[PDB]
Amino acid sequence: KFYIQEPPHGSPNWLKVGLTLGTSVFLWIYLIKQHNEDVLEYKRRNGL
Amino acid sequence: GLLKKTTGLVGLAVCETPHERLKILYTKILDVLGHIPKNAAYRKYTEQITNEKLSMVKAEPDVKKLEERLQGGQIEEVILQAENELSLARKMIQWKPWEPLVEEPPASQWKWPI
Amino acid sequence: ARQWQPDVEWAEQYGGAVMYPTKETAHWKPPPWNDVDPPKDTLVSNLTLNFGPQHPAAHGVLRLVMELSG
Amino acid sequence: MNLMLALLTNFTLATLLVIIAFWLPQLNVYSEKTSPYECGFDPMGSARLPFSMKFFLVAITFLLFDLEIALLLPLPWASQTANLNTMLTMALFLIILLAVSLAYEWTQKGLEWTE
Amino acid sequence: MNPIIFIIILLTIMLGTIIVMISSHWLLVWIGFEMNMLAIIPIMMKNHNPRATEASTKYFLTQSTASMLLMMAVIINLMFSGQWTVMKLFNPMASMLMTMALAMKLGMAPFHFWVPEVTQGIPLSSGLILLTWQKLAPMSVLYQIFPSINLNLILTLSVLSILIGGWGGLNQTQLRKIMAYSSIAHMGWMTAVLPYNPTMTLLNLIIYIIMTSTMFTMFMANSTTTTLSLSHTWNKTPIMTVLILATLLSMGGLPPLSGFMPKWMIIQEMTKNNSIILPTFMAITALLNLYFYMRLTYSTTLTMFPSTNNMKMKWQFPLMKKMTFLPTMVVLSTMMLPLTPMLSVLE
Amino acid sequence: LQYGPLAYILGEKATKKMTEKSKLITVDGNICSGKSKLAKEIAEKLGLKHFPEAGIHYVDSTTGDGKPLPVQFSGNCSLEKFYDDPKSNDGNSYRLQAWLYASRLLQYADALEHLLSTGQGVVLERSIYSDFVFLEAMYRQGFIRKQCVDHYNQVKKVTICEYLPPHVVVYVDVPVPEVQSRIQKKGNPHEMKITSAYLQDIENAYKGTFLPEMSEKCEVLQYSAWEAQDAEKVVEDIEYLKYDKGPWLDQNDRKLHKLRMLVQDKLEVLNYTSIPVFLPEVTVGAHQSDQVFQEFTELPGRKYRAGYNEDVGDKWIWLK
Ligand SMILES: CCCCCCCCCCCCCCCCCC(=O)OC[C@H](COP(=O)(O)OCCN)OC(=O)CCCCCCCCCCCCCCCCC
Ligand SMILES: CCCCCCCCCCCCO[C@@H]1O[C@H](CO)[C@@H](O[C@H]2O[C@H](CO)[C@@H](O)[C@H](O)[C@H]2O)[C@H](O)[C@H]1O
Ligand SMILES: CCCCCCCCCCCCO[C@@H]1O[C@H](CO)[C@@H](O[C@H]2O[C@H](CO)[C@@H](O)[C@H](O)[C@H]2O)[C@H](O)[C@H]1O
Ligand SMILES: Nc1nc2c(ncn2[C@@H]2O[C@H](COP(=O)(O)OP(=O)(O)OP(=O)(O)O)[C@@H](O)[C@H]2O)c(=O)[nH]1
Ligand SMILES: [Mg+2]
Repeated sequence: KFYIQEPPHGSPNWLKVGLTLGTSVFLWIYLIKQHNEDVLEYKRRNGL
Repeated sequence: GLLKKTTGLVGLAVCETPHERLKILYTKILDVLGHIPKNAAYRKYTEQITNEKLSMVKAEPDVKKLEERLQGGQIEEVILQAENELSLARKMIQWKPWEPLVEEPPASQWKWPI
Repeated sequence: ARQWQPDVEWAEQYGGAVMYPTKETAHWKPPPWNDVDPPKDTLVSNLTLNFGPQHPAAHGVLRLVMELSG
Repeated sequence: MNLMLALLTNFTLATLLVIIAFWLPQLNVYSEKTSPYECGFDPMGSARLPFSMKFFLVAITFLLFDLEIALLLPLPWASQTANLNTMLTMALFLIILLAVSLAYEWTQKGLEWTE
Repeated sequence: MNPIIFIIILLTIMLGTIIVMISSHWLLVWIGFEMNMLAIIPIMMKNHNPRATEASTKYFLTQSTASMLLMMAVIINLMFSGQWTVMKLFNPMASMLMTMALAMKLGMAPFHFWVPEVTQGIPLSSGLILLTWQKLAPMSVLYQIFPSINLNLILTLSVLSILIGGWGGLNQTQLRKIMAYSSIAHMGWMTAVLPYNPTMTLLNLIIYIIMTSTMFTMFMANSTTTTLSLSHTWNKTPIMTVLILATLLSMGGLPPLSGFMPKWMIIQEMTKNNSIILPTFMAITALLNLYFYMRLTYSTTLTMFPSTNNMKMKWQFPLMKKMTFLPTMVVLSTMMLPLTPMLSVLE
Repeated sequence: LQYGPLAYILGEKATKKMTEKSKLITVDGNICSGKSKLAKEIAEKLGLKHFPEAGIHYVDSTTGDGKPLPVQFSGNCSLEKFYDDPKSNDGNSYRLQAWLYASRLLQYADALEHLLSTGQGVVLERSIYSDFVFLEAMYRQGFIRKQCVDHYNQVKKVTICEYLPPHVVVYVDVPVPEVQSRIQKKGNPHEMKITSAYLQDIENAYKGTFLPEMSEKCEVLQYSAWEAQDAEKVVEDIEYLKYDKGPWLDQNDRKLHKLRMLVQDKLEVLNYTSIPVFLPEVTVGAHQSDQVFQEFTELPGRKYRAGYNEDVGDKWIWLK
């Protein structure tokens, strides 16, 4: 139950949580712009 | 009085709190002497000289003045002697030299010249 | 009848030094639990030297028997 | 040739002196005379017994330091290079790393002899 | 060992491997090998007990001898070619000496005797470095000189490694000796396909490293080094036993697990070269590896061996080992067969 | 920042926190010798952390809600059952002794962690170093087999090597006839069945094996019953000690970093308490083991790692 020693993970580590969410979001943006700019290069090069 | 830097004797460290250390050791000696019979000359003599040394420690708060009164060298030498006396008192309980002479010597054991 | 599970006799099949005993491995023991073998009981021997009597630093008649390590 | 002649003469003279030393003097050989010396009393054990080295760690470090000189001895020739910018950087780099290795062993008590 | 010293030494081990892999000059390749051996011995000796001392000495003697033969090959190559470039060797005697030198460095049979003993004598973390990272540098050199390697010599080592690795594992109860013999067997597959398609040597190497890294990481997690010590895992961490089972079956090459891929791809390459008898022999002999993987799954996951009373005290404490990358490696160790065509990236 | 190599690299080194009040004191003596009362006084006067002697439920107090767990989660080892039938067939005698040693080993690690992490000294009542006295008395009385004694030595041989002995060993030396009297006054019915031979085996183990060994590497203080009465006298002796021997003088930062890395990971500490040596006394089969283990995880706040149990009020689990 209520712990005699406070757990190491009793409270969220808000710094990791902020970074972890920021990394996931950052990569998704980078992947979408990267993908969207690969299509235009592919379309431009092949006459599309 | 400012604390010493050296006792002058090699291997004898300077004591930071001599008054308290002496009171502890003199009290312990008096405690150990309580287990020796009241009639033993070791108890009566050691208690007497112990109580005189303890009375000095309680009445002279200056280490320089106290050393002059105790006449036992540097106050760290006095602490060492107190420790030696306490060691002796415990040994004397086992030995019990207040008992009567264990054995007379032969007739002429100490006669000189022959 | 409840499901059989390995007992001590079964488990000890896997606790030896080897799975298949042979005469050449009869003297093998399992290694130490924590990988530490006992230090040797062997005593390292110190060099014993006569320092004097016939020696400039012995005053001519001191036989100083020294045990040296280096 | 000259060098080989010079070396042969040097060690030929030394050998001749040893030969003379061994065959000129009158000899009187017996067991007590040739027994091992140890201040008048018999040796206690063999002189071939192990003799502990207290400076063993310095001795190994000497092997590594003793090869720094081979890398540094070409420096007088390297100073004649056109590319002095690269030289001086690399020469100073080697000596500093040698100095750092010495400092590390020093600060970690590697130069203290074992008791 | 000061933590900073451990990192610098650990970075030097990687540096030597990287120097071998990026070097175009035989001298720098040899230097990279020496740098690697210099930095790994202190990791082997980390715990300073007689067994670790024995392992480090046996390792040093083996690796030093290989370096001598390797450098001898380089100088012979220099005599008969006047150049130092890392590539095919111009003298068949130089090819034999280098091939044997690399075989000792890998621990291939019959130069295998040191692998079981060194692995058993050192901690699990050190054994992980020895059986995974230390394979990269010698394999990368073999990947460049293979056009001049004698076919009979390289295939002879591969066949012997698979047999000796397979038979050696059957008698082991220590997990570090099981991983050593398993490593010897897997090295045989890598070099067997080397003359035909070097890409499948890289594929087998990577997949072997992922699966070996996972097994060592799970052994470290529960601090188990024997078959019986591992048999208690079910009573503390049930999940771990299931991961050990899946990883072990994958190491045995059972479809549809990732470990089947390198064996599958290597058989394809060998048959394309009308090599039928050898892949058939290899695949069957690898059943020896599966047999002593299946024993471990029996004592670990599919049955329950007896425990001890003191085990109850461990129920109250959580695992605190890092277990770095373990969730990712085990997924890669098991669920990659659907992605097999991705092997073309190695081309 | 959980302690590790990085925290050490950043300046969390033991030498920065120790003093001359950072000592590890152990109080020893036979049964009913006044250990626990003396131990509390020493800690109060010196400002040290007091550790009540480790019992069957010591590990319980350091985890969960701190309450004792049902005895099935300890193998049903029973101290009272040991005193009533010391020769029971189910191996209670050694199962208790093996469990108690592992409890002391866990406590010793917890004490060392507190000493190294905070620099505050601690006081213990017995320890892994003196637990063997009951092992010796049990065997000499025929309460355990010779096989059990060898098992105990194996576990101790691979566990006690990784630690440092206490700075100071206090020993309250009470004669056996006095203990037999004090046990009567105490009122514990089971404890009153202790025989004199057993107590004389504990005294013999102590005075003959423990104290000589501790003398060679620890400051050993011994006291009578009457001296032990006044903890002020005992504290005075401790405060004027020399500390000129033992391995604590040879410790440096990197060595204590390695020690701290061990004692903070409790599973690593307890690793060899469960070596697969199948004694009948301590062995348990899968069906019993599996059944109790499933019960253990059903206990409140025990199914998940501490901080991840909703049934005991832990929150933000989807962000942890
Ligand atoms: C899709 C393409 C890829 C195709 C390849 C195949 C994909 C599968 C690869 C699997 C990869 C490994 C991951 C497996 C996850 C297993 C999860 C599981 O079985 O439950 C764990 C359970 C834990 O038990 P519990 O105590 O309740 O919880 C503690 C953990 N919090 O554990 C237990 O309690 C069980 C203990 C008894 C052991 C039972 C052993 C027999 C059943 C094992 C089933 C899994 C077999 C995996 C082997 C590969 C199968 C293909
Ligand atoms: C832990 C690693 C430690 C690494 C430490 C490395 C220390 C190296 C310090 C720099 C040493 C050389 O420093 C550099 O020397 C060359 C001379 O050779 C100088 O160069 C100067 O002289 C050269 C020729 O002599 C001219 O061509 C050039 O026009 C002029 O700039 C540079 O102005 C100076 O910056
Ligand atoms: C680029 C070349 C020139 C640069 C100099 C390179 C060499 C530097 C040598 C190391 C200097 C610092 O490292 C050295 O560490 C030891 C720790 O044992 C220090 O302290 C020690 O040194 C001296 C002599 O041994 C002892 O009297 C002292 O008791 C001890 O504490 C030294 O005072 C310090 O000099
Ligand atoms: N078999 C066994 N019994 C133990 C052990 N430690 C304690 N006990 C028993 O647990 C009870 C309490 O131990 P003690 O502290 O020595 O007895 P006590 O009444 O508290 O006497 P004090 O020293 O004054 O505290 C006693 O019955 C001991 O015999 C042990 O390691 N093994
Ligand atoms: Mg008590």
